[PDB]
Amino acid sequence: ALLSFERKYRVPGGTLVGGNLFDFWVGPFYVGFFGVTTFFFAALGTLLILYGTAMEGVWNPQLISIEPPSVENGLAFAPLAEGGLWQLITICALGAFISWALREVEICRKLGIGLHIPFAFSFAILAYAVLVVFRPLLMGSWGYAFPYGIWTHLDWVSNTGYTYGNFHYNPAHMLGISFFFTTALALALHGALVLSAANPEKGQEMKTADHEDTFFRDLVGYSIGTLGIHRLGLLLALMAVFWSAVCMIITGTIWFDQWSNWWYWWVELPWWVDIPGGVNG
Amino acid sequence: EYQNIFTQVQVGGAPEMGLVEGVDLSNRTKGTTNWTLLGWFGNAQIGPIYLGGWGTVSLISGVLWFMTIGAWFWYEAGFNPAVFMRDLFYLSLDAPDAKYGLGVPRDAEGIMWFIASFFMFVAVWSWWIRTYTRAAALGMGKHTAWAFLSAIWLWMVLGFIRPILMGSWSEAVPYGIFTHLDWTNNFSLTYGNLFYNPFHGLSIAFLYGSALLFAMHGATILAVSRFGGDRELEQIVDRGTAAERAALFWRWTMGFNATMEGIHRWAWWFGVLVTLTGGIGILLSGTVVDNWYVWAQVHGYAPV
Amino acid sequence: MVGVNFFGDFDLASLAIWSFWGFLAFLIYYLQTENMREGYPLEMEDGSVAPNQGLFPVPKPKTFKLPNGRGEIVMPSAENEAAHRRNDLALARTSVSEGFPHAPTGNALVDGVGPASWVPRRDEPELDAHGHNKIMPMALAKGFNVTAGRDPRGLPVQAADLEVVGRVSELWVDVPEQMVRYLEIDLNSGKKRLVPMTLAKIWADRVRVNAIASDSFENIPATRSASEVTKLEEDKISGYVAGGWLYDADKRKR
Amino acid sequence: SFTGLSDEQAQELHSVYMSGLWLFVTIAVIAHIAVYIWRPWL
Amino acid sequence: LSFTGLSDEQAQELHSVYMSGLWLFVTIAVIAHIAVYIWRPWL
Amino acid sequence: LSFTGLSDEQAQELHSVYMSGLWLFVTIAVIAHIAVYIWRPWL
Amino acid sequence: LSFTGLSDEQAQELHSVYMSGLWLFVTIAVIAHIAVYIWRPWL
Amino acid sequence: LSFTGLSDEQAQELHSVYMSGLWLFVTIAVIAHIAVYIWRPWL
Amino acid sequence: LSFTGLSDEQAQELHSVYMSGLWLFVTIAVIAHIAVYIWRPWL
Amino acid sequence: SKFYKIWQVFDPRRVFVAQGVFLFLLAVMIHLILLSKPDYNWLDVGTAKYGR
Amino acid sequence: SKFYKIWQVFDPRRVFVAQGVFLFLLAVMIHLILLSKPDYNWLDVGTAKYGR
Amino acid sequence: SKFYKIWQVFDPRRVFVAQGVFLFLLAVMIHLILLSKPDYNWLDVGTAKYGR
Amino acid sequence: SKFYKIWQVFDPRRVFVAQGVFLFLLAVMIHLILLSKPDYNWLDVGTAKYGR
Amino acid sequence: SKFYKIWQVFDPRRVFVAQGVFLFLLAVMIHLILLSKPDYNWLDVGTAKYGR
Amino acid sequence: SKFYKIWQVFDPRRVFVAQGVFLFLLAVMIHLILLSKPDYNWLDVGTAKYGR
Ligand code: BCL
Ligand SMILES: COC(C)(C)C/C=C/C(C)=C/C=C/C(C)=C/C=C/C(C)=C/C=C/C=C(C)/C=C/C=C(\C)CC/C=C(\C)CCC=C(C)C
Ligand SMILES: COC(C)(C)C/C=C/C(C)=C/C=C/C(C)=C/C=C/C(C)=C/C=C\C=C(C)\C=C\C=C(/C)CC/C=C(\C)CCC=C(C)C
Ligand SMILES: COC(C)(C)C/C=C/C(C)=C/C=C/C(C)=C/C=C\C(C)=C\C=C\C=C(C)\C=C\C=C(/C)CC/C=C(\C)CCC=C(C)C
Ligand SMILES: COC(C)(C)C\C=C/C(C)=C/C=C/C(C)=C/C=C/C(C)=C/C=C\C=C(C)\C=C/C=C(\C)CC/C=C(\C)CCC=C(C)C
Ligand SMILES: [Fe+2]
Repeated sequence: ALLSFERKYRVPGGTLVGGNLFDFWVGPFYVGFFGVTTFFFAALGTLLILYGTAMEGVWNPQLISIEPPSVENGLAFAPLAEGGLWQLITICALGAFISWALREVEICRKLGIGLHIPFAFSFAILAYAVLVVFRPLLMGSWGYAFPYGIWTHLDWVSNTGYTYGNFHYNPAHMLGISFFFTTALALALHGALVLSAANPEKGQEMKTADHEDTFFRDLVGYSIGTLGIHRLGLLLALMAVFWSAVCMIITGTIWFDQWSNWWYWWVELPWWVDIPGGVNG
Repeated sequence: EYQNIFTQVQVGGAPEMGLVEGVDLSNRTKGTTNWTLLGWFGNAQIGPIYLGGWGTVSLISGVLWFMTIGAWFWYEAGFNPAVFMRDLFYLSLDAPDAKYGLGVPRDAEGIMWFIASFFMFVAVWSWWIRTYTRAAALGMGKHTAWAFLSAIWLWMVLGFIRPILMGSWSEAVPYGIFTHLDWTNNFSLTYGNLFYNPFHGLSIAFLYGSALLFAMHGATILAVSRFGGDRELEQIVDRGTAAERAALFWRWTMGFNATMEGIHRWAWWFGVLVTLTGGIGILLSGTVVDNWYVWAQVHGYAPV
Repeated sequence: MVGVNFFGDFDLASLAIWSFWGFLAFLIYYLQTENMREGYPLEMEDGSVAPNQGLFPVPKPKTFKLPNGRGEIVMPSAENEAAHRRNDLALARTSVSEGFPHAPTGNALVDGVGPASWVPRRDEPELDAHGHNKIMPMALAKGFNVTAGRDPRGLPVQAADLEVVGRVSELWVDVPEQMVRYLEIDLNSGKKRLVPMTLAKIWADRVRVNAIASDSFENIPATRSASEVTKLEEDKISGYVAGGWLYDADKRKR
Repeated sequence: SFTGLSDEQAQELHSVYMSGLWLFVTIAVIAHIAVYIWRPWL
Repeated sequence: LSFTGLSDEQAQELHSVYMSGLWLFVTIAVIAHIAVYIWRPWL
Repeated sequence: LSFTGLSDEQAQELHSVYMSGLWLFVTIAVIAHIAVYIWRPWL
Repeated sequence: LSFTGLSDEQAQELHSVYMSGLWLFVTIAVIAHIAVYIWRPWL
Repeated sequence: LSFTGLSDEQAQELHSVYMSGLWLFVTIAVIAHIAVYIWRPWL
Repeated sequence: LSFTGLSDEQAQELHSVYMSGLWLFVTIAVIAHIAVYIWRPWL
Repeated sequence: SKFYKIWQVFDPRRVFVAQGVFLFLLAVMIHLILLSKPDYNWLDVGTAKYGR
Repeated sequence: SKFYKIWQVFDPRRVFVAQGVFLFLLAVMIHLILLSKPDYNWLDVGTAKYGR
Repeated sequence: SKFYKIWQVFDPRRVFVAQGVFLFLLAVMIHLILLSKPDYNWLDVGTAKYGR
Repeated sequence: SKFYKIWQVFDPRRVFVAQGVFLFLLAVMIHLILLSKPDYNWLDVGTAKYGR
Repeated sequence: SKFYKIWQVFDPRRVFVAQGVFLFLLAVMIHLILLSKPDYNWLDVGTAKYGR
Repeated sequence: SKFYKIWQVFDPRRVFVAQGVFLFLLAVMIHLILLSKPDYNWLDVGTAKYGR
């Protein structure tokens, strides 16, 4: 089970809750208090989804959908056949995600490395929460949360968006899209560069970071560096998720009209409003 | 307790001008500026840059593309700078009319679009060759070029290939900020719902995975930067405890792990697959499938 | 080719998605195999080769040609696993059964186990493309000065115990990347010791090192040379310092 | 203190500052009451 | 002083040239405002 | 004194020729403005 | 002084050639403008 | 004298062959333009 | 003289072969064009 | 007065640059204000006055 | 009073810069919110007063 | 009488490049203002004058 | 007549690649342009000619 | 005059590149402005002259 | 004349590749403009000439 170098690192310590208790491994996996808790929550949520689609009568995993309660039910707990199962699954998902992050914390402080990874995961956890907890609360009902189905939560996406015309015109949406695109670009380029240096042309010696900096300088005139590219991609992904959470928290709580009409304040600015010509004149 | 997000102390001396490994030192500039605002995050040295035939061609063609679009914008605004700055995001050099089919358009907007797209073609392919040659000169692999080729594949599918198969340049993308968003929306609407395209879903899977993976990887390196993790090329051949602790964090967390060389293959592939799958999906829309929701219904992931 | 099914409902889009499933299976195989050039073959807690070695086979060896005459590195290779192998570890089994922790027997910081672990890298410095040493003291880096930010040089070093152990003296800088890697400390005991910058936070009046206490600053591994630091020494130093976040927590205050 | 050399130069600097401010504010009040008579708001 | 290092002579020369330029600029501006007031008064 | 480093004489020569160019430019511009005002007045 | 380290003689012959080319370009443009005004005036 | 390092003799012969090529290109262009004007005039 | 590292005789050889290939290409293209013109003229 | 020391504190380069940019943008703003109004617009005013 | 010690702690240059920026923005906003007032717009007022 | 001294404060190259850019873009903006108005558009005015 | 010196300024291994790529793309563009025209589409015109 | 020292302040090759680029883009601007107007469009005007 | 000194300030490789791309793009653009106009489209003109 152990890698050639894993033994010296398997020591006691790095636990937030429990000590000697739950400080062991199941194969490669480290299981602590929060490993136990996240296993419990994940298994319970999986079994709840399976029982829900059994009740519905659907076993094609591409048609399984556990839908939330209705908008009329409000914030109340609904019949388990009418949305209570979605609610329990959401509770279990939150618990499992949080326990996964805290397990990562334990593992990090056992290995002696920084806590950047659970911090980065917390952003995705918080976006999921914005979607299923907070935005429903400000809107007054859990019926505005997305369903647990492979192709039905896409219907939720589409309808939630087209409730505001084209959702492309949300500005935080724009920022999130730009950051996602740039994150993918930067990841492709980083992989390409590291591999081009480490696996060079046939018959040539291995390269260094000098060659990488030189390639990107000759190409575009700037190299951010080995540490800079990592800081940059991390922050890019985090800002993408942050601006997505922003685009959604304001969508039906502070904005209610089509998002394309927001931009018409720059068109209605009193000094170029009635000039004739262009699209808006 | 120092997370290494920002640099505390900047140091610097003479500029790193580069390495001679096959490069023509005459085409490389001699000017460099250091900017400290970038030093708090990355490197501060701005420059130098290589100026050759392919970069010259690409610069010329891309400047002409930009300028053609801007000239149409100025015409559409009536030469009024105020209407230009007012309607900047609403102005557009739009793809030809359908009446022209695939022939050379017989309109001003359409021929302007045609010539701007010609310049775009030349610039993008010249830049691809630039990447290839800038790697070949330093004796580096061509992974950057093969990654750029996927984005070029999608861009081509959008502008050149699919308009041809579908039989009209009106299917291509216009040159405007809001108009190309409208183009995406109308594309999804014309062909059922593009969500129910499987290759669209795959492109999205890999886009999301790119951010998942870089968050994981950058957080990992910053977590093991205290052990020298950012120096990856030396960890690949002379493994240190940084690589081992990263691998072990991820093994203990989710059972499997990568190497310091091997996670960059994941990175490269998640990058290129976005645009590969997206290009295939855009090709299949209109040419093989007219509606994606009905296709999903027939193929078992949409209810009937 | 709309509504043109080769058989049944199978058209070019279904062909494409199934072809992609196949290509993706092959690609997962390739990536997981290429992720096996370190760490294998798998071991027991006794050090022996395990009955289970995985479901993907370890791939064929590739060769890395190194610059500066450093040679050729083959991955995977028994030579690479033997060179990077720690021997005579100071750990005791917590249990006879597998999957349980191994406890240090002495001072895990000095004995280099756990988060204080170090890998036996080559006792040779990391070089740049020209063949010079990558990390230098800034005195030996011709042209290098502090272009921005606070200069730590001369600042007192506060430890986890909130006690002071010395003053910063010199800065060890990555020359090709133009960044600080280690700051050297003049210990009040008359010794010089390196500490990574990533584990040191510059305040206006002090440099705070919360990883290790005042007791541990003395037993930090030293460099055989005062002008160069080897990969091995770097790994030992950084491991020692990091291990304090666990093994110096009872002393840590505030 | 924080400047390290203002212990007495601060007198000169505050003096010139006061003169400039006095000019500014006399001009401003002239304008204000001129506006008041031209168009009063209260 | 320690902020830019000049001296009273240097600063007086610079203020002389600066105020010459400023007086010229403002004279041009007042001439223009007078012409405009004649063309289209705004009191 | 001189943050740039130029001499007083070099600066005087620079400014002499600078004024030569500026006055040629303003001359052409004045002739053009007179021509236009005759062709299509604006005030 | 000479920010590009170029003499007065070199700069002078440089300007000579530059102005010769300038006047050639300009006179061709002038002939073109004469023709253009002749077949379709604009003022 | 030379930023590029070329000699006046080298530059002379280079400009000679360059102008040969340019005059060839221009002659072909002029012939083609005459042909097209006879074919379909535009001015 | 030379920036690529070639003699004058090397360049004469290279250009001779290049020009033979070029003239072959152009002869083929010319015959093709004559054919197309006879078949469907565009002029 | 004693105002000349403002140069003993400010860098003539930066302050001159900022002053120029500020003056230019201020004049642009004022001209554009005047043009925004059907009156005080000298172009349309001339169009009306000369009958063009 | 004894306010002459404000500069011992504060940097003169930064204080002057922020003061200038803030004063200009303030006067701009005052003039602008007057321009929005129909009765106080000196331009429209000069328009009404005279014939134009 | 003392403006020659400014060349000791500012670099001639930066000043000249900035001046060139500023003048070209200013002239362009003014020409476009004129061309955007039916009157002051010399091309339409000429098309009218000669009745073509 | 001294055009052989073009090979003293550029090296042929890159020039020939560029030239072949350029020529192929040019031929492709011209063939496509002609196919876009029913009159110079040789397939459709052969069809119409031979009665099929 | 003494304009020739403009070659002593800044460099010839940069200004020549900028001059080519600027003159080309400006000439294209003017040609396109003339084409935008049905009058001064020499192509359509020639079309109208010879009856085509 | 002395125009031959333009090679003492320009590298022939740079100017040649730039000039080539410039001329190719300009030619393609003019040809495309002509094809955009039903008149001056030599293909359609030949089509109508021979009655096809
Ligand atoms: C109403 C909107 C429709 C929709 C319609 C479309 C359409 C239509 C398309 C997609 C496409 C994509 N959509 Mg969408 N999309 C929808 C819903 C979504 C949702 C969501 C959560 O709702 C998500 C996450 C996505 C996600 C995505 C991406 C995964 C994918 C494009 C990847 C990419 O990088 O393209 C961006 C990358 C490029 C275009 C490559 C660019 C490369 C070139 C060479 C750039 C050269 C630069 C140039 C010369 C200028 C340089 C400037 C200077 C150098 C600075 N869409 C809905 C259903 N979407 C695209 C796709 O892949 O199709 C499957 C696509 O065409
Ligand atoms: C939007 O609102 C509108 C535009 C309608 C109204 C607004 C109008 C505004 C804001 C107008 C503003 C106008 C201004 C500020 C104009 C300023 C003009 C100036 C300063 C012009 C200067 C011109 C200078 C010239 C032409 C100089 C030429 C110089 C030479 C040819 C040589 C110079 C250099 C030499 C000789 C170097 C010699 C070297 C040595 C070493 C001696
Ligand atoms: C102030 O203004 C000035 C003039 C100074 C400058 C301003 C310029 C401005 C405002 C420019 C604005 C540009 C904008 C807004 C551009 C936006 C572009 C966008 C959003 C494009 C999006 C997608 C484009 C795609 C996918 C294009 C693909 C093109 C191709 C694949 C080209 C293929 C070739 C074609 C179609 C035919 C030509 C081929 C041949 C062989 C002739
Ligand atoms: C937007 O509004 C529109 C555009 C519609 C209207 C307004 C347009 C405006 C305001 C346009 C203004 C254009 C201006 C002011 C242009 C004025 C003059 C220019 C820039 C003329 C430059 C000509 C330069 C040329 C042709 C240079 C030729 C050079 C040579 C033949 C020789 C090159 C150098 C050599 C041979 C080296 C010399 C010797 C040694 C040893 C180095
Ligand atoms: C509807 O109403 C709502 C609820 C929205 C709010 C209602 C009521 C509120 C928010 C009331 C708030 C009242 C407050 C905040 C009162 C006090 C305000 C103060 C203290 C304002 C801030 C600054 C005042 C200053 C700086 C005034 C004078 C200070 C000085 C002259 C000290 C400068 C120091 C020097 C020169 C030190 C020199 C000496 C040495 C030894 C260096
Ligand atoms: Fe990396």
